[PDB]
Amino acid sequence: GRPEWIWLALGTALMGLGTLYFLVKGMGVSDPDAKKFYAITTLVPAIAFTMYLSMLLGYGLTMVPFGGEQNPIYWARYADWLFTTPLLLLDLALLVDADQGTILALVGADGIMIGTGLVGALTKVYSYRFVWWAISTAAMLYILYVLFFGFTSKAESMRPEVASTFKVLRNVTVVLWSAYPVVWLIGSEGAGIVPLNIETLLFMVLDVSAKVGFGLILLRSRAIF
Amino acid sequence: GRPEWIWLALGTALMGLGTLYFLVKGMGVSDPDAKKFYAITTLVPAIAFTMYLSMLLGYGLTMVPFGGEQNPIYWARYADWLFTTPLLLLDLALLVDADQGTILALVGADGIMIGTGLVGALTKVYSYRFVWWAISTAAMLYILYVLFFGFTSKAESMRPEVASTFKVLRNVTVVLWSAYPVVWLIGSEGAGIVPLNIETLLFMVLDVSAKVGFGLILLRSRAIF
Amino acid sequence: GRPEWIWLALGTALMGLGTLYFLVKGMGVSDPDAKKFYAITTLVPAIAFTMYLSMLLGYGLTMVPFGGEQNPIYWARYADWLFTTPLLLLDLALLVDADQGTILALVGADGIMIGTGLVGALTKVYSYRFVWWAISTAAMLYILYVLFFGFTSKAESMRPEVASTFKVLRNVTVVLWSAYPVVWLIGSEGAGIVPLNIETLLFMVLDVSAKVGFGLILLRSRAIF
Ligand SMILES: *C\C=C(C)/C=C/C=C(C)/C=C/C1=C(C)CCCC1(C)C
Ligand SMILES: *C\C=C(C)/C=C/C=C(C)/C=C/C1=C(C)CCCC1(C)C
Ligand SMILES: *C\C=C(C)/C=C/C=C(C)/C=C/C1=C(C)CCCC1(C)C
Repeated sequence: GRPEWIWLALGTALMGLGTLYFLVKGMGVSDPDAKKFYAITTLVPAIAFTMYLSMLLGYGLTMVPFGGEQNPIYWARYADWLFTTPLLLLDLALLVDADQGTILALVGADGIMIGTGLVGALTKVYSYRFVWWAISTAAMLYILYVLFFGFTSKAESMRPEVASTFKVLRNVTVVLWSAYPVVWLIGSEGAGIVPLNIETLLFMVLDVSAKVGFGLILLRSRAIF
Repeated sequence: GRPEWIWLALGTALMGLGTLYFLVKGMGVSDPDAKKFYAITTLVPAIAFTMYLSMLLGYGLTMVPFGGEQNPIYWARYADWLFTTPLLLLDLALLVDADQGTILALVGADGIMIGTGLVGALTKVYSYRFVWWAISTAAMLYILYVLFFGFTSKAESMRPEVASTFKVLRNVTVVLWSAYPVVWLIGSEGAGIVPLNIETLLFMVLDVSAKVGFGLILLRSRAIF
Repeated sequence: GRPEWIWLALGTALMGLGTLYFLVKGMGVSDPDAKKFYAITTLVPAIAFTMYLSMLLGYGLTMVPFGGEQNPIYWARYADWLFTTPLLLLDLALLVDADQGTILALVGADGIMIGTGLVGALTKVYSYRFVWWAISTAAMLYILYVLFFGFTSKAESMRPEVASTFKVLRNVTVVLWSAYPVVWLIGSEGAGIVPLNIETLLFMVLDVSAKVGFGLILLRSRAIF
């Protein structure tokens, strides 16, 4: 890895600045609900920072042999999404006021979506790498389903400021989230159609949007109170 | 690994079907307690599926050198039991209505039972592999103890449908769970007395029973409401 | 690793005895709050035991090449602190009666402090190992901050036996905790100024104090009721 260094260093900067902003922002917050939202939201980019730094400094990169090649796989991406997506799922669940049962379904389904997708990236048998991608995406579909059809109805029985803020975020996650299994598939980890430099650029845009952008939408609203 | 492939492929099928059944089953459930039970219970085999698939497709298998040999160790078994046994512990705890303190003891003890048992499997010094087995089983004994003597009394102060369903499950876990440290010890991971093909068959029967069977007993009862 | 074996074997003994004491001690406890305190507190050394044993028996030791050398890094230390420090953070939070938001901040910050510090230990580029140490310590400072200025005020609105016991423990963690990034820096994992034998002795004293000592202070008080 070298050409994409710029993308990784750029993602390390943004996530870093993204954490600083939220920390400084939530400093004056007294409301225990809002205070929880800033807690969950600030932690997402903080983790993303460390994981992006590990990729830039070289750590988060590995080499997996599939096909007639040793392929550079950035695993820190999976280590990032493992703790990051569940927290993003909690923001949405606190907002909408979800059941302890549905949250456990989602966190349980999310862990499977990431780990299973990680197994795909490390799989040395090219073909197989696609089975796990299939299992990983099936689980994402299940998540975006209850997040769209379950949470929405759940947000409707709440204050309009909350109801709407959720609508924005709902669309934002459904659209962003479903980009990963598409970027992955065409990127170097799957059916190579796009080079690593681009794949890395693409994931960099989704990560910043999903982690920092989502945070802005949410934290800068009154829906968190 | 090859001869046992049939056992792994059979366990991948059952766990897979086991997840589909519970998902489709709990679909009509409205009760937030039952809905939590289906949440916890459905997730157990789902994880088991992925872990069993990883073993079949080759991933979940490693080679550990102990003795005058490089020994095939299926680690995905430990990765499975790590998230699976705590969830099974939560089903029993929700049912019986346990204290947040005892649950933390059990989950804390369970994590130690699996990780410690994993350390045993990966230990390159043959002798040592038995110390960890001893520490892993001591922790299982501690778990089956409060699960038998602590939870039972706890179930007694509840509706008889719940009290009884717990009794069934209680026996089912105490008996099933204590089979693992026995199968392990005689299997290839320990004092080789049984071949890998059998060890794998045995764990396959315990896993299906513990994950799917237990689920059936529980989900098909009214005790979950 | 060999000369320090005595330190590791001594830490394995103490942690082991430390677990036995608390188990036997909390056996008569009926109070659900105290029962939670013994639950959280007993589990800290139990984990520490297994991790210290893994280091003695050889498992928890790795070799990382940085500089003109292959350096012996005991990673089981990080695997220990990963589950151990969050639990110690929960003791303090239950005692003081903290918000679910602040606890998530602390556990989230703590995980980053350990993992980030682990990345440092495994980093093959000598220089970099210091960036992660910096990120790991920044996160510890953030933790000792709210643990000192946030929790204290929180303890003040409680029974004096609790208020005071917290004061003792507060100082004990702030002082002990800030010794690790200092021992690390001068030890073999960082700017080698002290040999492994000493580094290991030092961490052995902090671990016993933080895990067992802290437990004694806390469990032998009435503040846990
Ligand atoms: C960092 C924030 C978010 C929302 C990241 C989400 C990541 C995913 C939803 C990943 C999805 C994947 C799928 C569906 C299948 C292939 C493997 C992936 C992990 C890339
Ligand atoms: C998947 C469901 C269950 C109930 C699996 C449980 C697994 C165990 C109880 C494992 C026990 C072990 C012991 C006691 C000691 C050796 C190592 C094992 C992990 C096999
Ligand atoms: C086992 C109990 C405690 C309190 C252990 C705590 C460990 C730390 C606070 C570690 C701190 C580190 C820092 C701050 C930076 C370098 C890496 C360390 C993990 C050693």
